[PDB]
Amino acid sequence: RLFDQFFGEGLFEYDLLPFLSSTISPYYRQSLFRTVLDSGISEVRSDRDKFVIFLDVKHFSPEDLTVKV
Amino acid sequence: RLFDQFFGEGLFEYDLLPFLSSTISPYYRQSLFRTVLDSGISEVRSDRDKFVIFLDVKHFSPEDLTVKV
Amino acid sequence: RLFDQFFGEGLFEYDLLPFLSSTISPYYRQSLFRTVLDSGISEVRSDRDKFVIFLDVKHFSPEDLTVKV
Amino acid sequence: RLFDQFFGEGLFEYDLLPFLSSTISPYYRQSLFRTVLDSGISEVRSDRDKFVIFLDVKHFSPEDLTVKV
Amino acid sequence: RLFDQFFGEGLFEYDLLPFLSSTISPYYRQSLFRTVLDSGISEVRSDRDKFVIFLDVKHFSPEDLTVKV
Amino acid sequence: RLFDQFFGEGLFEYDLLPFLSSTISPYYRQSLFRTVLDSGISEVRSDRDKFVIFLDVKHFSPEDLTVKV
Repeated sequence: RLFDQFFGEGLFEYDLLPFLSSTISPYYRQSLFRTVLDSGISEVRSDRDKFVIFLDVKHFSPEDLTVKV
Repeated sequence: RLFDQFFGEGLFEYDLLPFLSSTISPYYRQSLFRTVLDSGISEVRSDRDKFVIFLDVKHFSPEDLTVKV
Repeated sequence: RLFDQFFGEGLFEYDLLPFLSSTISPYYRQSLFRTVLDSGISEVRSDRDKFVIFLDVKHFSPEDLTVKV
Repeated sequence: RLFDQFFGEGLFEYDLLPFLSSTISPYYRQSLFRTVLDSGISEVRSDRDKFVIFLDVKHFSPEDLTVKV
Repeated sequence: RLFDQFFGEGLFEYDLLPFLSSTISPYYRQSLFRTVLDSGISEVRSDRDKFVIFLDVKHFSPEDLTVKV
Repeated sequence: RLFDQFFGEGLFEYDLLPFLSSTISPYYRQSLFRTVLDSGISEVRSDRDKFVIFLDVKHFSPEDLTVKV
């Protein structure tokens, strides 16, 4: 096995003999910009470029949670 | 196995003998811009380009959750 | 196996002997811009281009959930 | 197996002996802009282009869910 | 197997011996702009073009769901 | 197998011995603009074009669902 890229992700849940149970496993997935390149020969020639990435994130999420048993 | 790219994602749930159970596993998936390139020979010649990516995200989500047993 | 790209995604659910059970596994999938390129020979010649990507996302979703058992 | 692109997606549900069960697995799928290119020889020559992508998303979805057992 | 593109999607449901069961698996599919190109030789020559994509999405969907068992 | 594009989609449901069951699997399919091109030789020559795609989507769909068992 020569050059290669392997990404392993996800959820692996196993239940063998549930007599009385309640498994609650929501799976939220959000994948933003993803760039995957593969080439035998790659030759890139550039000039006075400009690459700009702007991240304005006003994340607003106050928390007042509570867990009881 | 030479050059190659493998992405592994998802959900893997197994139930073998549920007598009384309630599996709740919602699977939400959201994949934004995804660029996958493959080439034998890649030759790119550029000039004074401009690449701009603008992310204004006013995420508003207050939380008042509560879990009881 | 030479150059190649493999993407593995999805949901894999197995139930073997459900006597009394309730599997609730909604699968929501949303795939935005996806660009997949394949070429033997790729030669790109550019000039003073302009690439702009604008993401205004006023995500509004307050949460007041509660889970009971 | 030389150059090739494989995308694997979907839902895989198996039920072998349901005596009393209720599988609820809705499958919502939404695929936006998808561009797939294949070429033996690709030669692209450009000039001062302008590529613009504008994403105004006022996602409004407050949540007041509750799960009981 | 040389250059080739394979997309695998859909739903795969199997029921072998349902004695008393209720499988509810709606399959909603919505595929927007999809561009698939194939060429032996591709030569594109451009000038000061303008490509514009405008996404105004006022998604309005408050949620007040509830799941009981 | 040289260059070729394969798209696999749909629903695959199997029932082998239903004694008392109710499979509810609606299949809603909506395919918007789809462009598929094939050519031996493709030569495109352009000028200061303008390509515009406008997506005004006031999706209005509040949800008050509830699932019981």
